[PDB]
Amino acid sequence: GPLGSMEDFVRQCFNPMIVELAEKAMKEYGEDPKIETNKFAAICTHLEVCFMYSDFHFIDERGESIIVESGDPNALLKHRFEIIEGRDRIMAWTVVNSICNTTGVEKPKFLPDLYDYKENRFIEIGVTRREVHIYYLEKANKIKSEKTHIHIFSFTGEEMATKADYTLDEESRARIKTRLFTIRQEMASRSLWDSFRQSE
Ligand SMILES: O=c1[nH]c2cc(-c3ccc(F)cc3)ccc2cc1O
Ligand SMILES: [Mn+2]
Ligand SMILES: [Mn+2]
Repeated sequence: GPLGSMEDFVRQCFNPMIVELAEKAMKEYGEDPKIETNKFAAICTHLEVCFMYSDFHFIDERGESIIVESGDPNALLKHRFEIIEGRDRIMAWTVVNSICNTTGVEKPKFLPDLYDYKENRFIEIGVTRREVHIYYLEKANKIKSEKTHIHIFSFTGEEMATKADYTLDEESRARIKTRLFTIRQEMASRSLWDSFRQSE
């Protein structure tokens, strides 16, 4: 039917915290969310995936990996992931250096998205409107010598991850995929999707 505004969609369908972090990210790099609107939506989408990836995952009081969906994360539990994406450059490198100097893991060349304290590795999260294998390769090309694990989601439910190691259980990955499908369906109802797919 009528064509919506991608700005309206972003502000309506993403949490304000996410929108704000994305606006700040874009300003930091000199890009205007009112102009690069498809990019704004992609940035919000990727941030949300990063948050959803780490949601509910802890390392227990005996120090192994568990899921707690209660809003009461009893205080002896360690969050399983450190989130790097969404931080400004200075803070992001501060966090990365701290992890590296601590855990002994090697320092990445570019900022990754997450650190996994269970698997003891950085993770790069991809979100793509294209074939996952193509985007996997591109990401890998920048990471090169790689201790950094890559995990790619598409909007159609396909995934590709380093060494066929998917890190998370099926239910967690299913939440992310359901959210991506919902984003695509909603863009489509506002006639925003075609343009957004093509602009990656
Ligand atoms: O980890 C990722 N980070 C990204 C960051 C951007 C980005 C591009 C321009 C900006 F002004 C701000 C952010 C665009 C795309 C990505 C894709 C990623 O996987
Ligand atoms: Mn990133
Ligand atoms: Mn990423």
